[PDB]
Amino acid sequence: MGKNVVVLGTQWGDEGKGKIVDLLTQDAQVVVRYQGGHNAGHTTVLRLIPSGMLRPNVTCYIANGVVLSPQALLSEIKELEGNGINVRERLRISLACPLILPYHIALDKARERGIGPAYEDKVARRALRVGDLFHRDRFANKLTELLDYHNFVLTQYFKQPAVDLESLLGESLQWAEELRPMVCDVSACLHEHRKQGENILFEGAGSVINGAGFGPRYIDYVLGITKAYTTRVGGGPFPTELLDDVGKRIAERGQEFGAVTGRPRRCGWFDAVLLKRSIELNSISGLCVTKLDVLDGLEVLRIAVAYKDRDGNILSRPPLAADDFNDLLPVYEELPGWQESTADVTVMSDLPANARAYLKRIEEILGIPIDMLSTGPERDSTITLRGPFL
Amino acid sequence: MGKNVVVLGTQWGDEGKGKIVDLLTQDAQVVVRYQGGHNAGHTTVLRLIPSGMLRPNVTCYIANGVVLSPQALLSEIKELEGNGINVRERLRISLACPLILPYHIALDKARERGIGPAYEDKVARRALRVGDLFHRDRFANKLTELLDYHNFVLTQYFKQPAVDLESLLGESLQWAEELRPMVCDVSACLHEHRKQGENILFEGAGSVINGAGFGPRYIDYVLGITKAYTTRVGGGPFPTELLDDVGKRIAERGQEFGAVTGRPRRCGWFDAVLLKRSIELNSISGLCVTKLDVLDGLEVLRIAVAYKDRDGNILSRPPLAADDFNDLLPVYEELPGWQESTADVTVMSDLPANARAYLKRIEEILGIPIDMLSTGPERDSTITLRGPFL
Repeated sequence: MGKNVVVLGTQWGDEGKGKIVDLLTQDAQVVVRYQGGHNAGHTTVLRLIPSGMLRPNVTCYIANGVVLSPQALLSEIKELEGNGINVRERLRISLACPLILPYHIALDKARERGIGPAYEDKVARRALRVGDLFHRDRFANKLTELLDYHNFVLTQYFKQPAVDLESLLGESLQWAEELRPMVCDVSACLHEHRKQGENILFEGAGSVINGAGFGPRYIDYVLGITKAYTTRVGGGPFPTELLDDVGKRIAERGQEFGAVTGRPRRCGWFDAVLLKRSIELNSISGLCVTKLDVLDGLEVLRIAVAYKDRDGNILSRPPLAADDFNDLLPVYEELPGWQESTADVTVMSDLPANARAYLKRIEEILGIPIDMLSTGPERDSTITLRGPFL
Repeated sequence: MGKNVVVLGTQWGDEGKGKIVDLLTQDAQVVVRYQGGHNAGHTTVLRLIPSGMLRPNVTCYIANGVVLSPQALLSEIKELEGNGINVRERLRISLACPLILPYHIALDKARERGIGPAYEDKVARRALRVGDLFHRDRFANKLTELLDYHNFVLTQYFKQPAVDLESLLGESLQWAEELRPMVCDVSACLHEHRKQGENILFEGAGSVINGAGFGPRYIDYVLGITKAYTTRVGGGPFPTELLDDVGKRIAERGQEFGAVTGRPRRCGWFDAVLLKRSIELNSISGLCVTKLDVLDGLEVLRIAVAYKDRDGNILSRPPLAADDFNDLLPVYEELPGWQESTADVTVMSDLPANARAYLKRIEEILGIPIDMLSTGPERDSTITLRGPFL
C-alpha cells in the first residue's frame, strides 16, 4: 500500500538535494539514512540526523549501514534539542551501526574523516558497534584490545601520537544512557512500516539493500537529483569542464563555492555520459533537475553525449580506470539558449520554449523522464510532473 | 524484454542450490557471480567460475564485487580447459575485481581464506585489482608498498613469517597475458545484455547492486533456495536443532556431512523465523524447496513459527546480537508426516496429501509461494510451479 523511494545525487555532489529531500518528507512517514557518515548535510548543519526531523509525523532511522561518531551524534541531538525539537521520541538508531572513534580519525590523519577506517574495522569483523555500548565490560575489553593494534600501527608504523585508552573510556561513559531510548533493530521497524503501508524515503548520501536490510524488489522509485550543469570539487578528470568565461558565469550564478573553504568549484556542461552510468548503476526511475536558472541568458548550451578516447574510439560510458581519461574529450550536442528568466517558475508552460526543449533533449538522450524541476530555493519553487510517492 | 533473476540460499548454506542454478541456466543467456570468493561450488569443484560454463550459449561474468585469487582462477580455467571447455571465449572478468594474494592469506592465518583481508584492502582504497595487472610498473610499485605494511604487521605484530615480494612478482609474471582476453567492464556488458532483452541470472554465494553495478529496480525475481529442514556447520545458536534420533535420521537421509571433514552437520526442524528475515532482507519472490524426501516417513514434523527469549517475550525475527539467543527457545507448530516416498516425484498431485499440506503451511506462514520443488538430484527431478524467468 505504501511506496518506498530512494533519493540520491547523480553527479559529483552538490546537486542541490537538500531542498528536494525536505519537500519529499511532506509525503513520507519514515526517512532512513543507510550509508556514509557525517560528510554533508542540509541547513544548523545536520550531518548524521536524517532530514525529516522537523516534520512532527516523521520517524527518522539511522540504519546499520551508517558509521557514526557518537559524540558527533549527541552533539547534533543536543543542538536540535536546544532549539526545542523532541528528537529522542522520533530518532531511531541501529544497534549494528559501527562506531567512529578517535583512533579511526587518527589513522586517517597518519595516512594523509574516520569513516574509512571504521568500515575497515567492520569488514575485519572487529568493529565496535552501538550495541556494544550496552555491554560495558565487552566495550572496554574490545576497545583496549583494538587499541593495542591501532596504536601500534599509529606509533610503530606511522610515527604519529597514540590514542589514550583511559580517556576514550571516560569520554564514552555517558553514551549508553544517552542513546538507550533510541536504539533498536532498524530493519525490523522498516519492514513493519512497510507492512502498515507507510511511505518510506531512503535518503542517499553500501546500498539500501545491505545498509538498511531492505530487499531490492521493495524499492518502488529511485529519484536522481541532477544539476542542469556539472560541478566538481576535487582534482582529476572532468571532460566537460569549462575554463572560460561561461564557466566563470556559471560559477557565479550557481554560487558554486566551497561552503567552508570558499574555493570556487570546477564547473562544466551537462554530461549525459556520466548520467547514463548513474542511471544504470542505481536503476534511476526519473530525474529532479536543479539550478536550471543558472543557465538563463546563455547564447548556446552544450551536452556531452559521448566520449572519444586517445585512440579516437567513441565511448558511451565513462571508463572505469582514472588513467583512461588521459587525452579524452567530450562529444557535444549544441542547443540554443534562452534569455527569459526561469527563476521560481511554477508551471512548465511558463518556461521559455528553448528551456523546455533543453529539458526534453536530456530526457530523450537519457531515456528516463524529468519528473521534478527545481527553479529556486523555496519549497513551492518546484514543479512536480510526477510524484515519487504517487 | 528479458528477465533478471537473483538466486540465493535462505538458511545457513548447504541448501542444495547447485542443481537448481544448473537448471535455471537452461533459461539464461548470462550468469553473473557478484560476491564472495572461492568458498563453495558445484560438482570438478568450481569455486570461482560461474555455473553456466557447460552450456554453450551462456556467457559467464565475474563482476567487480568478487575478490579472486588469480592463480586459483587460472587453475580452474586450465582444469576446465583440459576437459575441453572453450572457457576463454565465454568467461568475462571485471577489471575492478580486487586480487587475493598470499599476504591476504597470511593475515588470515596470523589472526586465526584471504577473502576478508582482500575486502579490507578494498575499503582502505589500497587494493590491487585485476586492472593493475595490465600496468606492470604500477602493479610492482603498489605490491612492494603494500607489502611494506602487511609484512610489518605480519612479523612485527603477529610474529609470523613474511611474504616475499620477489617471489610474488615471479608468480604474477604470466597473469596479465593469461587473463587479458577475458577482462572487461562487466557492468557495461550486463546493461548491454539487458538492453538486448537477454535473461540474466545473478548467482548468489556486497549485493547485486554494488557487486555487479546493476540497479535494484532491474531485478525481476529473487529465488530463495530453501531446504525442507535446517542445517548448521559452525557452532553457536541453533534454536530448532535436533539432538535426538530424528536429528540423526535427518542427517543420514540428507547425507548432511562435511564434504572435506566428514563431520556431520547440525540438523534441525524447518525454521520460519529465520526464513522471515531472509525474505525481508532479500525481498525474496518465491522459494525453491529442496530435500523434502529426507522427511519421508517421519511421524510428525515441526516448524518454528516464533522465538521466546529468556524473559518470555515472543520474537517474530531472530535477534540481532548472538548473545541474545542465550536461553531462547523456538515456538513450534506441529504437522502430521507422511509415509509414502516423495523421491523423484514430478507432479505436485503425485505427492502425498500431508506433504502438500506441509508445503502449503510453509507458504501460509511465510507469505510467499513455493514456486519450485526439488525431489531428487536429476535435473528433470524438479517440479516448477512458476518459472523465475517466465
